[PDB]
Amino acid sequence: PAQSVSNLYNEASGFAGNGKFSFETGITYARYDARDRIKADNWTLDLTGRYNLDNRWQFDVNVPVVYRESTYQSGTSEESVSRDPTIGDVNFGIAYKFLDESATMPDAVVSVRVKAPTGKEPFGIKLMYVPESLPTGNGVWSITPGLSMVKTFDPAVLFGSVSYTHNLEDSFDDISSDVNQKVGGKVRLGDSFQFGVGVAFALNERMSMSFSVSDLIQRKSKLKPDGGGWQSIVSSDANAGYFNVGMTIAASENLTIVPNLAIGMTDDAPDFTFSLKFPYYF
Amino acid sequence: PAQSVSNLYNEASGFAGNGKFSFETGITYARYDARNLDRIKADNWTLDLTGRYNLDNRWQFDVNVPVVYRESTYQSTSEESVSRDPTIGDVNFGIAYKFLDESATMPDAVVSVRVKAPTGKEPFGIKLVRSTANDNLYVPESLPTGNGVWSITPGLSMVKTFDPAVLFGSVSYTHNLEDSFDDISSDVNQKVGGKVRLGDSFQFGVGVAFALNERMSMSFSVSDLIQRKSKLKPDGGGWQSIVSSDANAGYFNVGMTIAASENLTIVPNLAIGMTDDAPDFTFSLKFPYYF
Amino acid sequence: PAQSVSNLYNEASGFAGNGKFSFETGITYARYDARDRIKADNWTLDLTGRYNLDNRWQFDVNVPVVYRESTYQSGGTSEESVSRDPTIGDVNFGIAYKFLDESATMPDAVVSVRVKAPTGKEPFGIKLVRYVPESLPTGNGVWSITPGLSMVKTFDPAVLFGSVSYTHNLEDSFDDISSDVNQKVGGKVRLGDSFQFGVGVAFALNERMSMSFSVSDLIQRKSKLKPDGGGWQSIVSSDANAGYFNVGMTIAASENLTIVPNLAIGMTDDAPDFTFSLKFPYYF
Ligand SMILES: CCCCCCCCCCCC[N+](C)(C)[O-]
Ligand SMILES: CCCCCCCCCCCC[N+](C)(C)[O-]
Repeated sequence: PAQSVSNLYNEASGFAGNGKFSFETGITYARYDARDRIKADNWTLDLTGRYNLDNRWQFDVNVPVVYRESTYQSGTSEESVSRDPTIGDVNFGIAYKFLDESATMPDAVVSVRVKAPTGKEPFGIKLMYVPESLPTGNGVWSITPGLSMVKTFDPAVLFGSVSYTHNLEDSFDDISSDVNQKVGGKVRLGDSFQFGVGVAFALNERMSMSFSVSDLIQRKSKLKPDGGGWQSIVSSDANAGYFNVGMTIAASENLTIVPNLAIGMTDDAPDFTFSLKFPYYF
Repeated sequence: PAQSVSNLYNEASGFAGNGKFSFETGITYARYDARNLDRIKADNWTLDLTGRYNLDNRWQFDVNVPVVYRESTYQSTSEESVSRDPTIGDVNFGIAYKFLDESATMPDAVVSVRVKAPTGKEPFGIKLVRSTANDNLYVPESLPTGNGVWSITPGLSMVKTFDPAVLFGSVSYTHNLEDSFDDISSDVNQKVGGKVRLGDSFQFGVGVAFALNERMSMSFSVSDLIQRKSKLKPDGGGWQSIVSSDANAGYFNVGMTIAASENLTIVPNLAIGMTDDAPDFTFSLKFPYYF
Repeated sequence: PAQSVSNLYNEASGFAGNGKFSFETGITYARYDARDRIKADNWTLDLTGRYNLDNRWQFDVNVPVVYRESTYQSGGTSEESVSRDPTIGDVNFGIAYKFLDESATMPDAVVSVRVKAPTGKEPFGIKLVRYVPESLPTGNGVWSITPGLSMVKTFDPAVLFGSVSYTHNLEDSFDDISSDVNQKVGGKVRLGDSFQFGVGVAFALNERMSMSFSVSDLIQRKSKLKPDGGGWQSIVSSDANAGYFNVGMTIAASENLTIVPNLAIGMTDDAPDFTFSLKFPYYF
């Protein structure tokens, strides 16, 4: 099977099939904005290991490193806060390919992914103007099952995916933004679901190009301060649309370059995200 | 023959030169986010029911009924929401005439007009009810479903093949008719009758498309609609225009056409809003069944 | 050959091979809808002359003509409009040199310089009245020099391309650097410098037509003022980030004439919401 074809499937399905072991290195820049104003610049380095078994099972571990740099403007006045390279919410996932593509069926793949609360929690960080530090994960355990369907209708390859996320309830020693007090509390982050569709083409032996779209929807998040009852956090629910354009480029027989632009379609998504990924196959 | 070519043309022109009678079902989602009041989020679902009759690749007649479902959140801090369970929208109908057949030097041209009737729930006389939590947060008592008036919209389409790429374009404009109402205030304490005149508007856009294979097509296109501002005239006052009622709504579109079985087509389309007067995005799926 | 390939290269690289003299007329419409709401509609007619010397050197001069309409609404609602009838902008000119020719392993490489004179109406003199300006500028008021670089390369049927440049602005000075009607302050200005890059991909659809997808960013550093008083100062929100996503075509109308439609979608708040353009290079 051509090289371009193998890589279109790997990018689309999340399943690195032709091969056994792989280490992926990702670099990603994203950019946010607002009215006061508020610029932000996020760099993330992804490190990923993957073990693929017979092209039927797959296991992966993932470690993000996060450098961040924000600006809060309000007055005449402008002020920065930043965050030198730290982890990261660490996560692993398992995947099973249950249908292999035939003339009637597609390539179907079910998966699970568990994310641990290893980064710097937002809750308990203190403060017009301005935070003491920037977080690097959400502070909670989460578990996300999902599904990928992929199929070739020569020369198109259509693909899609759906997934939902459950966050587990968790408690914090401090829950207050106010520098003076220290209140502790429980948190139920709202569940969420995600989906996307797209089309791709093998342009030649080594290159492929992809168009796609996805939307993420985040249910409302509730809080329990010590003493009081439950209550929902206003403005906490979200809708983050993305339109994506992408390529795939075979460098060696084992190296691939994967560039991707992702244009935020709503306010809840960053303005744009350029990304760059380098899977290596031993 | 075609049949991706044929599907592609029906989409680009708005003219099913193919068969005779057909019936299109459409579902469409659209997200809004805006910014007294601080932000207003909105989820809009629409089911379209459309019947059309094509005649000899020369005339076409069409009827459309939208069913509308909307949900809207009003933030100030605190927050409240409001709904509209499936009611009908502005029913409308359309005539079109193919005045140029495509050739080695001329395109497919199609002149047409579309008339729209105020069957939906209008926005005039819907009251702002202050809650009940934020104390200077005003929230509408119900949500509208059409714009309360009649309108006529003539328009034109041009389509030409330059193998393998099919260019296309279109222009139209909407004249709205003046109407009167028992109540046009949104104050719960007062009732003020009046007449209203919505701003007329014009739309245009261009695109390209391709037959990827015997059964699929893909397209890219762009558009802009521009709207003159609207006016109200209480009794017995004079016409006053309303600031911010003017608009410019630009859209960028990716779409496909997929032939499921000769009778059925599936037509997915993403429209990305480029301006604040357009919704942020709009997915849609349409299912023309050909009898 | 083909013409589709040639037109496509001229568009990615900014460098017309395959001709001697040429004249380009371009028309651009841009839409701003910002934050108080400053809504604005700009058109620009661009007139450009071009001389390529043996597919090696090239000299261009460009004259922009600029029409504007802005509209400001109350806040600290009622609208008020301002406009600026056709008026010459920031005349510029550039030289270019192709240092690598495309082979089985080499890209097509062009190095270049663009010099921009301050021939348009400067922003600094202009006065606020009431809270709205009594006119609109047509350029930025300073000299600037801009070296650039570009690469293009076929990997059949894909043509990959990319480019990068920076702009250095030259410190200047003005009789009036204020906008308060009741005050006339002299001073000296350093417009912040900037770094532009973008990348992209393009395909020949047939012997006449090409299609293009690309993206680019512009990063601008902060501007500074020195009043007569008086030492240097940062203007607080003068820095910028303007990102863009582009879809385009080239159509071969005839042997001499290409039509170039381009849509550019603003992705950040420091960019027009959108921009349409048509260009008509004519090759004598
Ligand atoms: C970034 C917004 C959320 C995108 C949602 C995409 C669905 C995730 C499905 C998991 C399967 C893996 N893969 C690569 C197809 O995404
Ligand atoms: C400012 C430069 C403008 C270009 C000058 C106009 C030249 C007119 C000649 C038109 C050519 C017609 N033709 C090819 C049939 O000869």
